[PDB]
Amino acid sequence: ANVWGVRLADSLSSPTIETRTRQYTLHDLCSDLDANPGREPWKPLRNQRTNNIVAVQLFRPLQGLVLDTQLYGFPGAFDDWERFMREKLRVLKYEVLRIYPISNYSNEHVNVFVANALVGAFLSNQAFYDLLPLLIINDTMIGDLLGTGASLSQFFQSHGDVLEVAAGRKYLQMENYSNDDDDPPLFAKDLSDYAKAFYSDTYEVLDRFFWTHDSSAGVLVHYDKPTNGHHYLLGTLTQMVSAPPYIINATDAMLLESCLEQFSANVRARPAQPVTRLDQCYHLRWGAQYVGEDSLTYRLGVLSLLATNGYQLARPIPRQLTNRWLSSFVSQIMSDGVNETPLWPQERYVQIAYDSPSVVDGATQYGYVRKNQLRLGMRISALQSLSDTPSPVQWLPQYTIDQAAMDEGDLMVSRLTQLPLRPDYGNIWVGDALSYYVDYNRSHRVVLSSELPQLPDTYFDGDEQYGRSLFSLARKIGDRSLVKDTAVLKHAYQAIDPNTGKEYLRSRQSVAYFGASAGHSGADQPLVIEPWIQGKISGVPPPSSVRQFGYDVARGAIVDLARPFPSGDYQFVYSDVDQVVDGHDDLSISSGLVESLLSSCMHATAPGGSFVVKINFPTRPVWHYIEQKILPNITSYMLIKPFVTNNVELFFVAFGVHQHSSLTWTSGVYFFLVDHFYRYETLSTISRQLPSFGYVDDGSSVTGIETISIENPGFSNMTQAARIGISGLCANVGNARKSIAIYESHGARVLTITSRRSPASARRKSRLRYLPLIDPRSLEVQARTILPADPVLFENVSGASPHVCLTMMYNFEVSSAVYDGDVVLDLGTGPEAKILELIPATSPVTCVDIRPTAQPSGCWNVRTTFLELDYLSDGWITGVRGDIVTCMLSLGAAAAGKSMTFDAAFQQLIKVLSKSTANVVLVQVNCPTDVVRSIKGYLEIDSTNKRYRFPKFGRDEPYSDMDALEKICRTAWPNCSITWVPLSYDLRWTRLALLESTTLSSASIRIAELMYKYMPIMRIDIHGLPMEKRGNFIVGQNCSLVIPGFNAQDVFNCYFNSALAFSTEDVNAAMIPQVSAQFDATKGEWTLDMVFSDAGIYTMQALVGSNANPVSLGSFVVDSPDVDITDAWPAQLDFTIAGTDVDITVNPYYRLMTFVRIDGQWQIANPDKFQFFSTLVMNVKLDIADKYLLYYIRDVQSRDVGFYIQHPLQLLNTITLPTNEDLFLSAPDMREWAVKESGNTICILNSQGFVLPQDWDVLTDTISWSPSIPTYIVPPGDYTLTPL
Repeated sequence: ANVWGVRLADSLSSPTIETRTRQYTLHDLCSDLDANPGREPWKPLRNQRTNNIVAVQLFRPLQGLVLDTQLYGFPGAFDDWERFMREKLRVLKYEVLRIYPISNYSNEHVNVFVANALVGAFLSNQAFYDLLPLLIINDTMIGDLLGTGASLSQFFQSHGDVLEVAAGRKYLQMENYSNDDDDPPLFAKDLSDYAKAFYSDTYEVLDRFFWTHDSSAGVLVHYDKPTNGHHYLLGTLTQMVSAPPYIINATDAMLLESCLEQFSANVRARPAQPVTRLDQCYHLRWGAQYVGEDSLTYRLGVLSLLATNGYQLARPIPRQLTNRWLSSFVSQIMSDGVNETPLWPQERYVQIAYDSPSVVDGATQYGYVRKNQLRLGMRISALQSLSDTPSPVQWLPQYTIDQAAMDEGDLMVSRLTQLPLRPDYGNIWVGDALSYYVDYNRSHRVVLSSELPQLPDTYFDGDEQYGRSLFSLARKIGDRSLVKDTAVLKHAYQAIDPNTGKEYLRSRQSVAYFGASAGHSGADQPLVIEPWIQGKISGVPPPSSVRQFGYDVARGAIVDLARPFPSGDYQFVYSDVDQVVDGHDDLSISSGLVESLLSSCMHATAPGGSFVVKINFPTRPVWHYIEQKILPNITSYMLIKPFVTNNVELFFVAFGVHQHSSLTWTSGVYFFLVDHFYRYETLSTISRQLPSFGYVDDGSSVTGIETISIENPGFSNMTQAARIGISGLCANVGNARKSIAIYESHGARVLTITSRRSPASARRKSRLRYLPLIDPRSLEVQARTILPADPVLFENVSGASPHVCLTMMYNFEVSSAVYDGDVVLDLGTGPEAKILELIPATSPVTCVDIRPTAQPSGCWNVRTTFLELDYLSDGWITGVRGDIVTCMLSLGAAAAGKSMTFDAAFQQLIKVLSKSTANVVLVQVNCPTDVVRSIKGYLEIDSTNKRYRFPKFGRDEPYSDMDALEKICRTAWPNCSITWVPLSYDLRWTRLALLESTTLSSASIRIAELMYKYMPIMRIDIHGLPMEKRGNFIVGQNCSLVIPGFNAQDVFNCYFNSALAFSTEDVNAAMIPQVSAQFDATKGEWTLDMVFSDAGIYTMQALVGSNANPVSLGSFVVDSPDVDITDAWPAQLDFTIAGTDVDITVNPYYRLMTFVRIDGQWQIANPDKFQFFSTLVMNVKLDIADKYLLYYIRDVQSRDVGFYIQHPLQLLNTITLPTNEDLFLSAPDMREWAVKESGNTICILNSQGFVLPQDWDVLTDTISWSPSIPTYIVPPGDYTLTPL
């Protein structure tokens, strides 16, 4: 590089080829006078932005035109100008031919100066007939001109050979030109008069002529070619300040254009391509006493010398610099700085570098000197296309050993900070919401109103409410209410009465919708209602009637449900009333009002009816009241909490209303409620850490965008200030991705780096002992432009891959496993080693992997250990001392690398463990604790080869049996205790993603959790007590445990499924269905034998003594029930309404239902079509579409459906059919289908305008899963359905 305000590339292009000179001939003169249309010389010039001609490009000749343009009077229209010019040329051509016969001299030489002067006279319509003999060049244009003495001194004047005048204009300004920025500058080429320069045969005699000749005008010339011989340019009084805002002398303007042309030549330099002139730069021969170094002219001369050396500007160069671009370039040159090029001008001779690439020095014969000692140490390079970029992109950053004061970095940041401004918040969460639905279970042990937990007081805290509102703003989803009603309605349509053996819901029963709300939206009714009316809701049977209530809804009765009112009796009641409560203290009064609401629902409902009420507020008193007066009234009940945002609101469903019931709370329901409270507490805590939505970011947030702008930075040596700012930005990012954009405004290009700071990144920054420095060679390498951008809080909406999510789960688990005063070892450590940032500085940690790391450890406040040895390498452990070791996300990779079986890899690992000394050891393990179950689209698991192959990550890693590993571990350490790690049931790792501003998706998280069940992390401690196990950890399988040497005084509490299962102190209320643990009088052994209602992880803990301090033994999981099922299909089918019955035998734990897969969406088939009954037989009526329809039976005993069992009814799809028998006919799909009878099409069903055949019968209610799809009755025959 940067000299003054201009930074240039050290790599330069210097061409060695120049085009050969050609003499002019009489035939050339004739051809030019002819001005052939095929190649008319004149070129129109258009403003670049407009593309509209505003000027004329000027070639040869017409270079003798020096008069005022007003005298010329050129036609405004370009085409009209051409026509007039062509007429003039034709007439002039006849005249020239008459004066000299073409035959006499076809290619004879003529005076170019004379030709140009004649052009001027003809244009001004002056007589050149006198000069016509002078036109022919006899011998020397100089000699012939010296002889001539005729004409005005003004028309043309030569002092001997020397003659000073203006050559023809390079460009002609047209009328359209407005001196616009988009308009190209003509650099005074358009001026009719720009300057007069003296042409002469010999430079030395010319100088003698100029010995006292005025040089205030000054002389700078391109000595490479004498257009008509050596010409001495002299600066005139006239100067141009037309360019905003600089004022420019004619000399400076000419030099600038020539210099820009030379730089352009260097940019497109081609090795075999010839140049117009090796010397394309004017050099000042005279006027040196009038020339100063600070002047633009002097810097321009240095630049001209650089162009001669081939120097290339660091800033990207357009093929044509814009007038605005030229002005900006001038502004940067105007920036004053030390000139990086060492060239200093000498009028003694033109100076040539010894090593310069171009051959101009060899070409030069006079006035040019190359210094042999003069050598420039710069490489030669020319770049390819360098177009601009709209948005910033990440730049790879590498740190350096140099250290600096933090204060200097802060000051540098303040100099370059972009703070502060408001970015768009974006959405923390998007997509569908999670809704939790429970219903009465007789098997479930009854729970008391007292057992249920009270709602937290914080729920009504105003700050908490503002935080929930902030989540609602950060949560992106469709109207929560409409989707919730549809889901609840579908579940209600799934209700079946057990004693009846038929579904509780009867379609077309009287319907009640409480407080339907039109809203200020202008919908005029509940959104859910419109689709139900249109039959647009899947799984909804057609309603005989729909009752609407509510002041807001125009359709609904306009009323407030605050007090009792007259209303109709409806079999189904749905409570959607807007709720207004006087106060949270009034919530007790509000609970009484809700009791009144329930009583009103009862009065509205028909006998044996049912009703639905959202649990807007859950209170222990509320449950107590419902229990005291309402549990008998309704035969059945269900609760669903649809959660889009964190809140304690619930939905209550009442079944068999007006039918006496013993409905009461159950242990499972209570645990579900506890789960809801814990989950809400976690969501609320995360919301309490939430940043302001679309607030003005001043950089205060620990997690906040970090971006700064650098303009015209010079990296040739140590900028330091730029380096300090970059180092500070890197410290703020803490390894965050940063996008950089360089854009030019206010005359200068500016590069802005954009990133986001984080609390974890902040922890890394705090863990830096000293302020580090970085190398900018890559930045100096950077030579590109990026357009400016507007800040938004969320970088992107992509979210995290299931593999990324699982890595996060593992990272969160490790941090929870992070504890005080612990030496650490990490297996499979990456170059980034993000775990080190997570780990606190006080305790030492070890990073080990086959691949070398990419991070720098000098800045760390505390010593950090990284080993460059294969993560599976051996013998280093024997040298190393061991306290704690981790093997995360590397165990499968280790097996793949060594090609070992998982059991074999584990034994090699046991040998390493023999090398290892860690008291506590955690290793990520591919352990199929659960029965192998594949997740479609992510991973493929092989039973034959025990390995997990993930198509999503395209890798295969083996898995091994847990029992053998456990036995090996006990052998390795007798006291070793290994606990199954429960990542699931926790969203805190998801909260870590939120700390990373990363949105989370339930499906990917669930897939990761399933993989973790088959790929758990093994937590092992050398110090432990082995426990007696001969029992079967399977559902309905008793487990036999003994705890010898213990005492009755000791009380043991064991937790399972995230719940304390039992405590030896109080088995009377103990949750486990059968709990037997007794201290042995003879040995103190506590024999634990239990009956397990539910399989799953049971916490292992050792408790001794009255005080009891909890220490956890290795956890275990009870095996879940078999997915095996038996289906009996009869060979002969009944196509009558009675239908065929298929026996189903399945594990008792699993209950399965079948939903048609419709358009890629599972849609339960028509409830009427299939009647579930006993083996188990669901009675489904055979339909013609069934042959064209694919069905599967899936386990439905849980909210997750079919995970254990999803068997397609292929037999039903392929059933053979009999012509004599009649089978119900429904459309396979809504699209047109052709009915064919014995190869004769009966009709087209789903065809536009179709009228059912009178002989044809229509089932009053279709058997099709879709009610719109039609079931028909037809005579015996051969039938086929084809879609159209």
